[PDB]
Amino acid sequence: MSNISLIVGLGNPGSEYAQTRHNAGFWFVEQLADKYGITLKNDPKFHGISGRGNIEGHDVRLLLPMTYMNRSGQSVVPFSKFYQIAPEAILIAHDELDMNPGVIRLKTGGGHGGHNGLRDIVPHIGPNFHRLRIGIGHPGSKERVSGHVLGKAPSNEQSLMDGAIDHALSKVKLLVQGQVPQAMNQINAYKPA
Amino acid sequence: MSNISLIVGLGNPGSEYAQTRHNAGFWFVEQLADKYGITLKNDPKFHGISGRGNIEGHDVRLLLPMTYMNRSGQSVVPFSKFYQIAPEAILIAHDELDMNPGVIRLKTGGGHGGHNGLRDIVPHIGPNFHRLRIGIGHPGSKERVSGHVLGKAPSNEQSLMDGAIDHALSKVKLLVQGQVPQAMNQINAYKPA
Repeated sequence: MSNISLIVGLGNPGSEYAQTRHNAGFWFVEQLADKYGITLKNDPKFHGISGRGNIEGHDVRLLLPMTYMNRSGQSVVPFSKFYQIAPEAILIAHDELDMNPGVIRLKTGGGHGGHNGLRDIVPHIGPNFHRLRIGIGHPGSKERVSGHVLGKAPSNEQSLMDGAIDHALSKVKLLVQGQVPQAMNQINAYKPA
Repeated sequence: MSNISLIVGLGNPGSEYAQTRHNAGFWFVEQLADKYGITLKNDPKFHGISGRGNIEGHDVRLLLPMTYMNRSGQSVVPFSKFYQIAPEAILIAHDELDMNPGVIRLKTGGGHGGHNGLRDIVPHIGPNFHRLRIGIGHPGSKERVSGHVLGKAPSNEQSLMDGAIDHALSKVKLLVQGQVPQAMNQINAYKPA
């Protein structure tokens, strides 16, 4: 329904990618799973890692595609179809070039904005899912983007992103209770202390 | 039996990885394919891009896994099984952290040496295939490895690697004509300085 029932984290599998900026979505959903004591388990049928449990009085599914970023739809699409989860009840957390470290915003609908993980999802389920856009900064040219997203942020930038993620984690109650405009106001207002 | 009939290049799919050090094996096989006018085509059955043609009077197959590096066995294994090509007839080109840019060596057997592409192949076909080890240099600590292999080499290092690949290319006649010891002597003698 209006309630967010499925929270997806985008990123790449394996310890060599775990700390890279392109894994911002993974950071959010891994931290959310442990905050609520939801176990993320290997889910090879849906080419991901997935979990289910109570978040703030609602039964919520958590998914990390293990397809690699540009093939995320190979996990998200059959998973959401098998469980008959409408896009409107999906939140996809991802790295956002177009926002700085320590900026974080909740968006509903629109396109992929050149994000190759969203590019593999929008065609299949349509655009009407929610996104948690975790700012990672833009390095200032197209050519520098790959090294940036596949790079580890320096600690001052990582702390800015970690603070924005912590803030967003504290608003998931509004999202799973279906209070999306209140979640949007409260997430988007975030500024580093 | 001693003739190389299958040449594999290891690497990651997509333009964002094409110039990264981890794609050294792709560089070698792409350059080999165009040297001999061998078209590399989509081969979804074997989760790769593949070609076939005449190299120096021999029918040789070329394979670029499109699995991502750590899943290269998902292509190499079923491909080698389907064409019934034994390990001793396989040459796998890959990036080598433990050799400097401009160093290039042909090796027969042994293990993966922590290369996560070889790690996904050795368990299934065993160790008795040949390897073209393309030096890419070592960034000097385990934590720096991922940024190094998923990074684009500076022009000076790229020139060294390119000259080594060019030299290896000059020796493929010996490999496909079943003169492996001669190819190993002549490849491993390459001096980038």
